[PDB]
Amino acid sequence: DLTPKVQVYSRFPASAGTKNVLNCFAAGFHPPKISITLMKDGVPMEGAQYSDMSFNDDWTFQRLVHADFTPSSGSTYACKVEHETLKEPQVYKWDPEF
Amino acid sequence: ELHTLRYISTAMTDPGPGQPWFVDVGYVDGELFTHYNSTARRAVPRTEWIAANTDQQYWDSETQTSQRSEQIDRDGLGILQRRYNQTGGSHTVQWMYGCDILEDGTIRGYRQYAYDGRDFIAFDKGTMTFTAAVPEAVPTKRKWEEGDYAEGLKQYLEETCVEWLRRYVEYGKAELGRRERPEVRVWGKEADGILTLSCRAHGFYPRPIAVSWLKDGDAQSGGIVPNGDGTYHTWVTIDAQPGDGDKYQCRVEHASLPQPGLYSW
Amino acid sequence: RRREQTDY
Repeated sequence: DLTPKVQVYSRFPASAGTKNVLNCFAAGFHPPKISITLMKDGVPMEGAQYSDMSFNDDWTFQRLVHADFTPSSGSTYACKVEHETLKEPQVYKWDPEF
Repeated sequence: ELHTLRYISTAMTDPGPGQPWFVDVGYVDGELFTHYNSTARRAVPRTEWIAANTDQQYWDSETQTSQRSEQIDRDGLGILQRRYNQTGGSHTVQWMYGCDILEDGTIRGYRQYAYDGRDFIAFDKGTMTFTAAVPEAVPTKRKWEEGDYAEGLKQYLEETCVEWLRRYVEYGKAELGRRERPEVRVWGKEADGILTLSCRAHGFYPRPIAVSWLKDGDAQSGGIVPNGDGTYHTWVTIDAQPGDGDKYQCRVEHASLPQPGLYSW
Repeated sequence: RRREQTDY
């Protein structure tokens, strides 16, 4: 299985109104072409940065996407991943854990 | 005491719209410190400590090596597609090489290749042999076994690579030797009559860490994943019976922590 | 420092 394994997480344990960075990490996938977009309420977040294409000892590819954000209560944050191995674009929700 | 220098390169027929088809990066002790791609066509620094301790001629030379490597992989993608009787589609060449200084003073060096994500050819410097994983790699092995290539590669892996790794860890000693303490959060969720306890370590450095769930003194780990800033993240969950939340403690072992931390839900 | 590869 060469599908992206995806994890969404913030740089710092989150709190409402506190500056943070939202991270989406996809790994274990092949081929390298992939779309990874950070979302806020179904809408692309601004200011995303993308790691340059890299790969693991087992040859599978990985990429980190991150963007500064200040988490709002009542907003939903997520990462949308599109890859050849997937039958749909896949949305991974961030759990704010507050 | 263990140090590593690792370079990787990717050559793609299908990198995606507006994406560079050739990308290489270098890592010292797992920290990304240089990068090149076929769009900018420059090898560039990626840490403060490499930029401060190198000069224009260093980056011109690294840029020359990457540009030459780019051209050989441009040729190689076509050579291999023809060897494989392929006429289009998504194909990738990858390679990685470098050296390790082990805690005992011994040295490891390696260089290996993959085509379409599976082993293609690999070099054993101690015996000066190549292992061809597939028949399409045998004509390559035949070339690489002749000429100056293999002796020069062995010398690079055992001498040049190690010498540079020693320079880099000296340049970066402050940043590479630092410790950053993880901020730990424990979080719980109940679904389908099962309590899922999550323990997350935010922003630790160096990379090695151990996070585990203890019950009264079957865990799933996302592994160690990177933050944007040179620190790391890990999450570890465990499935418990509802109401048993008080029985579990998250234990965090890290170099920055004189004693392991123990966290409740 | 990087090391170039040779023709396939």
